[PDB]
Amino acid sequence: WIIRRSVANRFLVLMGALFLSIWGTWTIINTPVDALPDLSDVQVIIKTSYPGQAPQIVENQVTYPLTTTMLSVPGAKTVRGFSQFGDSYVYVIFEDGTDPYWARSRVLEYLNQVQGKLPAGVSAELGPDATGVGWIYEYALVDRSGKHDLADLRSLQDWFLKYELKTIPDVAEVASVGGVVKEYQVVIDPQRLAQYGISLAEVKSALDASNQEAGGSSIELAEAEYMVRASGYLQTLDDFNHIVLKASENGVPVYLRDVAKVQIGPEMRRGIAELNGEGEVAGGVVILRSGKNAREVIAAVKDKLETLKSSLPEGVEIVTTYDRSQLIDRAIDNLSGKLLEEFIVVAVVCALFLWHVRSALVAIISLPLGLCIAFIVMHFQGLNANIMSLGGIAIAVGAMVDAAIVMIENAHKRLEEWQHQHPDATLDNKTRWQVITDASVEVGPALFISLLIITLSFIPIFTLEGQEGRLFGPLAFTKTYAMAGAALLAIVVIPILMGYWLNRFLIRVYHPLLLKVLHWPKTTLLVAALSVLTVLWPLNKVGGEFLPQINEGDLLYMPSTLPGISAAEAASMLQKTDKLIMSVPEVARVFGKTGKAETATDSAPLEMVETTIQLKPQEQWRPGMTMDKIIEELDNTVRLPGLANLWVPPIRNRIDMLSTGIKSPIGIKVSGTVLADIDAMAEQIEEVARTVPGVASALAERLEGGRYINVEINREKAARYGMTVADVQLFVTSAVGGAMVGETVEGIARYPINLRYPQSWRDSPQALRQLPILTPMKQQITLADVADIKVSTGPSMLKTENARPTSWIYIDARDRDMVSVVHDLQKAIAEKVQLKPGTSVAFSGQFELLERANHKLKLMVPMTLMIIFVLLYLAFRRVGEALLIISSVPFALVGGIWLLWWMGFHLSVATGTGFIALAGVAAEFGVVMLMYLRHAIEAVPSLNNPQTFSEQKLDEALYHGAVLRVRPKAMTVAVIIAGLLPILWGTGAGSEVMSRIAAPMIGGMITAPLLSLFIIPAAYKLMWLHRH
Amino acid sequence: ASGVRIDPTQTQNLGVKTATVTRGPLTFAQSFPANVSYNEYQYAIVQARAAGFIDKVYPLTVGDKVQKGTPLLDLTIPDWVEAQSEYLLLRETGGTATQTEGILERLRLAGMPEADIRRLIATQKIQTRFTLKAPIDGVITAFDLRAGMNIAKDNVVAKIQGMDPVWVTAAIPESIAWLVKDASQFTLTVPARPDKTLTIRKWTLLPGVDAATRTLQLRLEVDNADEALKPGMNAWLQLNTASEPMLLIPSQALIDTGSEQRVITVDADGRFVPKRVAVFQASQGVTALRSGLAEGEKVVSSGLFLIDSEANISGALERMRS
Amino acid sequence: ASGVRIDPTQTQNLGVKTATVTRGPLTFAQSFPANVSYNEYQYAIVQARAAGFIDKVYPLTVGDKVQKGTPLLDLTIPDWVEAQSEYLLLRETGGTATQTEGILERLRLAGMPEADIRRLIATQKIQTRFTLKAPIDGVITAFDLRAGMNIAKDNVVAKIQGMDPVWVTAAIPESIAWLVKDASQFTLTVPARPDKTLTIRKWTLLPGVDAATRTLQLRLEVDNADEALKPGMNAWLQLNTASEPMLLIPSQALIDTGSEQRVITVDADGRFVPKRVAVFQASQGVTALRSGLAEGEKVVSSGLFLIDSEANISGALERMRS
Ligand SMILES: [Cu+2]
Ligand SMILES: [Cu+2]
Repeated sequence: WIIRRSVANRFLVLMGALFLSIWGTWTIINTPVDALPDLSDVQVIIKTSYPGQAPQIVENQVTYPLTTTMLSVPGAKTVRGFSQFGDSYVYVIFEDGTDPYWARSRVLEYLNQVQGKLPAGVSAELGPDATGVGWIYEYALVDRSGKHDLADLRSLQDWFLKYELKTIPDVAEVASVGGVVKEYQVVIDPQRLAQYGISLAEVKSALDASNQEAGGSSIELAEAEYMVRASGYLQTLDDFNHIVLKASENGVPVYLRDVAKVQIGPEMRRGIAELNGEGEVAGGVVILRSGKNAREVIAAVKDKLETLKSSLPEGVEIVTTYDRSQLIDRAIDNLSGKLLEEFIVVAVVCALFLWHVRSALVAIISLPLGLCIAFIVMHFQGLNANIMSLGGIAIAVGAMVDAAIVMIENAHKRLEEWQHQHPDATLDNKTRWQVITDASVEVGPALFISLLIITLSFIPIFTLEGQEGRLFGPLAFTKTYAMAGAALLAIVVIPILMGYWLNRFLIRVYHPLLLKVLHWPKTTLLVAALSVLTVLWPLNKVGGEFLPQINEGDLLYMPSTLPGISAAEAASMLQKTDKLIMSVPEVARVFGKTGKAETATDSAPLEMVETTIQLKPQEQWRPGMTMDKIIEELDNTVRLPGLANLWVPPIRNRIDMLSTGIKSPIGIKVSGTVLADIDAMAEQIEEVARTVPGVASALAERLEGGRYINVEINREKAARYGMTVADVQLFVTSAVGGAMVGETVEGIARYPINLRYPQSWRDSPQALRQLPILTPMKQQITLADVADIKVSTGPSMLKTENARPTSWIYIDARDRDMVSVVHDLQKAIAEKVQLKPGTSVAFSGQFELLERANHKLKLMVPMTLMIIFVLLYLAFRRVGEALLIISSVPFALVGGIWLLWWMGFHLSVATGTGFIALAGVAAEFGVVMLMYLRHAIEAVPSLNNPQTFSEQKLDEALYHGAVLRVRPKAMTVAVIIAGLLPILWGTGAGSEVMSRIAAPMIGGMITAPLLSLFIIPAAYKLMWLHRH
Repeated sequence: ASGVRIDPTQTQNLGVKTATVTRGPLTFAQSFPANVSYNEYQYAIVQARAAGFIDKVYPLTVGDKVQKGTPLLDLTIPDWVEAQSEYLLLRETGGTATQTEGILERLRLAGMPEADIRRLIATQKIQTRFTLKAPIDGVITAFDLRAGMNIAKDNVVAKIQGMDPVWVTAAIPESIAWLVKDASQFTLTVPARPDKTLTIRKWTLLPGVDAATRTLQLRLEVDNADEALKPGMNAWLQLNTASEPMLLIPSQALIDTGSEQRVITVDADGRFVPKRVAVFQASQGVTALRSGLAEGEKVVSSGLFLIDSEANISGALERMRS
Repeated sequence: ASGVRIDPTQTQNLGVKTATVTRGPLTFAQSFPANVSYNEYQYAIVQARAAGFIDKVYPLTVGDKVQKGTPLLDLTIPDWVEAQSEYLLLRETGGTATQTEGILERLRLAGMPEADIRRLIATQKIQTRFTLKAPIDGVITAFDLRAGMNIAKDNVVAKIQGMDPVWVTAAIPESIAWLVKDASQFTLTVPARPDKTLTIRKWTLLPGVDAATRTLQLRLEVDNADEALKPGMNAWLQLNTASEPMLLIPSQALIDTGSEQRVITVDADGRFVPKRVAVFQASQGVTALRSGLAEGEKVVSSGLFLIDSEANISGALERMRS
């Protein structure tokens, strides 16, 4: 069809080809390299720091009405709710097709409204333009020189590093983690307050105004501007010691020095950060924005650090703690190796059947330029892609051959038939030009359209939503590039190259076999149906999983414990477990951090601690230790009472936490309208989630286990001393507590200045009972005189998904399959856990992503047929044959399963795409079948036969169709299979998922050819016996 | 089987320090502010026992310190002239020895200082120049009589009050009084001079709870034989007060959840078992219990939380309650 | 089942400032708030020696400075009319030396000044119109009497406070007492006159500490010839001195909760270990200690190891042992 012209134009294709070469060799050099598909959904965050009162009211007014005001504005997948004591985090997460920034702008309008509602000095701070996946490069500042300390390092990181980094384009925000905030503390001795007769509020009201600079207008002298200033900012210690409180006519003043000592101490720490199970240090963490390039920014950071590896003060040392580069480059240096092993293997397969070296080159050339014609459009794509693109061309390059070889094989034979008559003396130009072009026009539209079929029958995958969408989508458009690109290139290449320049025992075993399949052919077709029931058995008991647990150069550690643990303790158990991890001789570093870091991204309760664990090079571990094997020497080593242990890959961890929460591989939700009810019906789900041998550890989080020390203030008792509630509360906020009052603006930097009694008067409830207070009328009573204070238990961290209470349960299980562990749970969860009136048991996490994935695959197989079924009426015209191909396909898939079972895999989504692939190639190999069967017959021998019935002529044309296939078949089933084998094995950086997809292909692509060698051929006859 | 066990090599990695049960008194501790008021038992106020006027006023004024028998004023009292003029008249002219005492006593009753009157018997001549000594050893106040003046019967020459066994009253909030039992014991501190160790002579709880400031009054007489504790100076008193003997475990080991209050008993073998207890009071660092644990039992005080977490999850915390 | 053990006690090996304790002095540098007033040892209150009526009042008034012998007011004292007559008569008709010496001395006792007596003996004319003179030169601070008015024995005719050796009192804060006890030299300086900056070497420290501000007082007998430094000027008394050389460490290295205070020390190797210690007094960022450490030992320079938000000082410290 439109192939005759491809041959006509020669110099253009040649020139174009070099153009593709220079461009291709400059696109593999002009492209962004990423590590993995960013499943990051467009997430909008809103950090609010309602003073430091209590969770409840934080959920009732600064949160709830905020979550719902945003649900209005569309786009949101789910509205999340974090109500942490002191900090209110609210999420609206957009999904699928939503402009990331449109989301922000459309959200922003509501923001200014809430800002006015917040107390003075607090803002809702819009979230980092990035996400948790911004988790890129982390580092800790250590100084084993003593020249400096944490307080010095924190101020060293927040006023230097955090700034020398934020300017690096595409970096979003740099967060500081773990450290001590220089805080000017003032310890008021309640006694001296009573002695000098000064009210607490008098101190603050005095302090408040004792720090500030005041300017003055430009006074004119010597005809030049003179700008008057006014000393004010606090700088020296005495400046604190000399706060004016009162003074008599005498001139004798009363400063602050004589009311309290002003010591510089640590500020209430958000979250702790530790290093190598020995000591704690200052930490920094860069956060790549949106879906920008992970590598580019990282590398851009290194040399910038080397610029500072001299500007840093003696003693300090930036020890990296986590770097994606050590993975991305480990995943690319593996994929490059596979693409190479492919090429050479395809180059040794073509040389096995095909004899000439010149003729083997056509299979070669079709690959490099095939890449050049791939990278070209890869750089044009709009969504970016990632590593997946590399694995895609690994499957695309295989297809290249099938389109290269069949056509080239059609050339070796069209020349032989022209030699049986012509002498072998004169190879004139005219004779060496018709034979070549003739082979291209035959296979032309015959196979060209075929690829358009295989690509389209693989299209639906593109329709996958959100995460998995832009995940397998890449590997989907890549196949098209090379493959579909060859339908225009490889077709015009082979002829050009062919025109510019143990093989006996191979065709033996096969032919004698056909004698039996053509004998009583109906039953041979029936035995094929026998195979299906033998494949159903292997199916079950292999469960499955959303995706292979891709192991990386490190791993994140997640220990969850009961409600509210003291920061002191929750920073000791941390620094403890770290010492434990270092026990194993394969771990390099251990950057343990509990609680949030200085970023609107990480919202971690002190309860748990996400520790980054870099392990030594695989070329250094113990003789017999693997990822899954080491994890055991961890989960059974790092063990503390009441600490339920869980281990997960860091990257996969972050994303799940952002997208749906959880991020303990297994997740169980429970909606609640009654606080006590929800946790109750959720608690028992934990004691039965352990009764399964497949589960390793589990931890159910309580919604209200926080312990309170209430101060129920008494209005009547208060007036007795002439105090309004406000007056007495002052002694709760910055007398027993210690909220800020101001900041010492030190040039570039600023530090807090808190105010309270010494710790003694706030040891225990009793201390708060004897808490000495100085009335406005100079009376000196105790806090007990204006209020009774009792300890109670209530909400610790209010969680509201959909603005409606809902809790999740974390579950660890990496010694089984992610289907039998989630199934058995669903089985038991409703066997001895009777439901309260209000609850919504929703299995979330990695299984909620499983549901969606399997719905797309089940909605992909029927509509696979329509594209497949219609394209059979286009190229073949026959109606019966279409029912032969659509029924041909089930057998190809039949085999694909058996390989997964043997090798040892599970039913994943990566495998399913491969399974769709098997049909597409098996649907093409079944087409090159119907072709030779519809060509040979009508070519010369048959035509005299169909007028009636016969058995000999039919016997011959079938013996010919067997021969015309062996060579193309062998080549095809050779290159592809020989190319699938490298990835098959499964070992390698990140290869764990790239093999899961390919493995299914092999098995199904070995049973397909053999079943298309006998079945498809000996099945056409029956339909012929219908057109009579 | 109540309680629950833990792999020792885990409680060995946690630290898990243990403290044993004791029975005895809980030692209440608290501090209070205090002024160094002058010792009011050494209150002296000089007044002329008769009228007259001033000749000389020595170099003194409110603020200075004066010792026993310091020269204050030099006044001339004219009321006692006739007394003497009539006395010597009889002394030089024989005069009955019975009559002599009569007029000489008529002076005492008039007011003349029994010493200035002795100056008379020693030299038989009228007395007109009187020097006012400082009755005791202390500090001056309200010295409101100066030179060129006429002194009267009520004109307070000098109000000299002492500062030895110096007083120090300490304030105590009304709703705390009970922290002061006779069986108590105090030790004061003074920031002015932290180099000197103060010794208390006698303390007494004044029966008058000051009205102005709703506080109790606690006076303290303390040795100041070197004049180191200036009257008016600040002083921090810290008291210790025994308590009716209860059972005591470190407060670092009692877990209160409002509803109930529990600790974690340890067994012979080591089966960590929660045990409900009734608290009585706490302070200084330890807490008492009106009942609950048997004296001798072992209690966990370190890393207790994670232990209770395991114990709660182990449901051992549920079986106990039943 | 895992026998692998680990050390619970928290460790630090990257971020530790080790400071060494030193036997040294406390460096103080403080200027004090002071001000001037009349030399109270030059205090004169002139009032009438007896009742009467005022004829004329001299051009004086409060604020004006008089010089001694200055005419204050002319008054009529009728009290001694009859008394002087007895004398005048005794002279007109004999009168013995004893008779006169009598009447004339009973007259001194009556009140009449020996001066007004002499001006009587001479003139022989009875004395009715007397004149008051300022006893000492100084500033008049009172004047209860003006013309056309009568006078009594308590009415203050004039208060006149000198200032030749002008006084000046400073206010040192209670806390410093232990140092100022024995002081060498204070460098006084008043704003009014910057040229008259006297190096003060002698002074006295009053026993009272103005409770209103908790500062002890001390005066300075400074000269004032040019009477240029007037009473009522905010003056400044600077100071700078060492102390009794006592072992000291950086204040920042002192974990001071209410009551018990402590510091943490590094042993011969590197392990931590706290020690209860008594504090003397801080100065310019460094604290002096009474006992608890021997000079030479190594204390950790920062109490920045205990997380804020009321992380138990008592608790967190006990974790650093056993
Ligand atoms: Cu992060
Ligand atoms: Cu987490």
